[PDB]
Amino acid sequence: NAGVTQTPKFQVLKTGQSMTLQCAQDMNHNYMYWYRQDPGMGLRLIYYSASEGTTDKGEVPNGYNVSRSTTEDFPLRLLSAAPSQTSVYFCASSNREYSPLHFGNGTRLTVTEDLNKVFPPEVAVFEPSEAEISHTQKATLVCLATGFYPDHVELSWWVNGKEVHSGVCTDPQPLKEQPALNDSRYALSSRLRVSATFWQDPRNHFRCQVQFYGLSENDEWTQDRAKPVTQIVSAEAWGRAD
Amino acid sequence: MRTHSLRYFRLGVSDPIHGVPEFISVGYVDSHPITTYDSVTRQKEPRAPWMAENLAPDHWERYTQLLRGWQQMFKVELKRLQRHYNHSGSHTYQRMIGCELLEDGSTTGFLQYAYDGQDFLIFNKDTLSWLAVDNVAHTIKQAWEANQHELLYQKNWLEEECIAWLKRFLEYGKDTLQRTEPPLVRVNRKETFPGVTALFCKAHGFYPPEIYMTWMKNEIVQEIDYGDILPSGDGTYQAWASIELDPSNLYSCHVEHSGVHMVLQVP
Amino acid sequence: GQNIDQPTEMTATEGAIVQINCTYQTSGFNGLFWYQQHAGEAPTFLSYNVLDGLEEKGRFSSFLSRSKGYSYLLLKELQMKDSASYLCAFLDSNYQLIWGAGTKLIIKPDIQNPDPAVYQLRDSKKSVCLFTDFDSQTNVSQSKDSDVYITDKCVLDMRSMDFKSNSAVAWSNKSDFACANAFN
Amino acid sequence: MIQRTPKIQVYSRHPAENGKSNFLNCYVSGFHPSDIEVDLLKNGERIEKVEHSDLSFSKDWSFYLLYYTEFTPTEKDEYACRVNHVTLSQPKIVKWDRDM
Ligand SMILES: *Cc1ccc(O)c(C(=O)O)c1
Repeated sequence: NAGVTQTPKFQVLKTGQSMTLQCAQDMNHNYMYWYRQDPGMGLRLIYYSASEGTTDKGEVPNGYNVSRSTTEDFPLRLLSAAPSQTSVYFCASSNREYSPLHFGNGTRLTVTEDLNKVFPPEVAVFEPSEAEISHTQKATLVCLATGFYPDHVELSWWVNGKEVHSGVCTDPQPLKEQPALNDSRYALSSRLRVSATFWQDPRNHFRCQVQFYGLSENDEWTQDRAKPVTQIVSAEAWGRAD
Repeated sequence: MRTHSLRYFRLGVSDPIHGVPEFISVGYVDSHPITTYDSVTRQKEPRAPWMAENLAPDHWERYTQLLRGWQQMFKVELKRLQRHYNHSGSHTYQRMIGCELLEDGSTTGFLQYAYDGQDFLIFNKDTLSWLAVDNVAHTIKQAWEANQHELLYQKNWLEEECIAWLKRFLEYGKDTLQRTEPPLVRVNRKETFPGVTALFCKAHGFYPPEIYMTWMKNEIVQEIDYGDILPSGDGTYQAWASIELDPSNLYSCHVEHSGVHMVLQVP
Repeated sequence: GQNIDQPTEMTATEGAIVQINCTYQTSGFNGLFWYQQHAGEAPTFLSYNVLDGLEEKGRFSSFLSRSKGYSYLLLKELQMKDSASYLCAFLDSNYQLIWGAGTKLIIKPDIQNPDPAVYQLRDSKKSVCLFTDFDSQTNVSQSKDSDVYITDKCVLDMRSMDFKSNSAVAWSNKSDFACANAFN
Repeated sequence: MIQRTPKIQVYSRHPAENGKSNFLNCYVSGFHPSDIEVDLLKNGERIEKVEHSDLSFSKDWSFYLLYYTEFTPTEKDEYACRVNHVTLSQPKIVKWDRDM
């Protein structure tokens, strides 16, 4: 069994838009739940369903509705997107009212008054310091993703076109480029550290990929700049003796 | 002081006849119904005015949702049992759970299930184990015993939660549940056959329904005929105990109710 | 189902022990849960207690005192992968699941041979600075200068050289900005 | 599979007296399964104004019900309780004993 499948993982909305978050489980669980997670507080129940064919309000149901016409599915509907609904949403299921919850992977959702505030990242790879190489026989690449809104990105490292995890550390939260503004654009940094010898091999191609989540190809756009659609932005460096 | 008890029964019927609810839940404090739910109303409702007056709407709303869940779970459990036994047609599935609070403040807690009105599974909350009557019950027993967290949950509910609910409801219903209506007790001579007299000791108007009635000689008489403790319809009960006489001993009816002892000697 | 409290954040060292406390007040109780939530991930079930006492599985223990309204999650032999939010929750008499605000557990790597340095990376066709190889007792302050960005401390695991290191990155648009001084 | 046929007991709330307002009780108990039909009769005819408790549950898994109606007994008025259940090939009639 797949457990709980929740989509989408990321969504930006304009104030006033409606949206359905899908949630399904193949575990024959009676209970399904919708929570929002906001900084500095516990999960807050929006709605729950004790069984197929019944639903009931949680602690913060206002602005949302649900349905449970099947055991498998518990869709959450945002009736009229407001900024206060910017949050992370988790779908969950449990066999019973007292058994452990199984959670979906969540939905990061941002509501903006104005889609002109949406910007894809610029991505740049900074090659290792020659002083680091000489002092440590290690070589730290840095990837910088800058100027993006909302903060809906996944940064991966690719070596010779295969994703890598060893020697990677990515900032857990995008930083604000202007912490005054409520609609500040964001930056994110990541390091990949390899041996000096690995960096020195010109057979080694290094690639920072940033998957950004923004507008749909379907969305209207009347700015001069490129429509800031969901897109992968990447930069690259090649290994080099010296 | 006397024992008090909180019990919740469930009845599931597969392929019920038109009308017959697929599922019913009723709660009792002592002999009084306090709560009802069924698959037709899909609502949990008070069955006593003192439950209605003391539990706000959000109580009934919340238990309504829990009972819709338990109703669905019950339907699946019965369907599975029928599959295990390879039974077609309509079968019944019952659960009873509850606790007693005694005089001393000591407690009991119990949980059992029946299939077609016969004992199927009985919980032992001290050994955290299930007694299974046959092979199919043994199969369910294994599944339930493999979930240590659920067994510990059940033990805690029986010992702490069930007793806290009982005390809350006893307070709510104090004027009904903790009152005494003493019995009106009388002795009737009846010639049951020519030259044969029987004595009837009859009690009515009493609450609670627990009562002790016996006949004694000058020693307890043998072969005493007992009437059931029957509801009179007004919240009180009635019962009797009879002996047949041999054509010299002195006979006396002894009755005990709510800490009062009475003797009716017939001359 | 009134109130639940757990510390906002705890910091401990790799290889050591951390006890995460959770207190609750309720009239009515059907059990207390701990969930683990990795950054950007779903909470996952860790533990369930309902009677008084202690359950252990591997490096994790969960304790419950009913009379004190008190639980702890005990992590032994701490690993970098234990870095996560730990959520305490309990069931009230009506099976209402009441969630704590979560405890963020930060694990400091054990740096046997600290070698702190600030390096300047090769620019891309901006200037980037890297503070690395410092001891886990060093905390990286954010910049005063609003044109100079500094990330939090990040812990990197080069399994390829069985080596761990702390780092922070700093960057600026300024034509007056030196890597050497950027981190204080 | 074990079916249990109902126990059927007919009696007055109070000691009966001719011309004295009483209630006539029919208590049907110890039966399984739960489906049951109960009528109170006056001279073999179905009484209209009859109340009953909800189905009730015993710990031995059987069910019970109380059916009752307000009445004033006389000397020539026959009261009975008629019960049908899957265990009964025809409805069973239990006459009231007029309290012996
Ligand atoms: C209203 C209520 C509470 C608790 C339980 O166990 C039941 C039931 O078993 O039907 C009902």
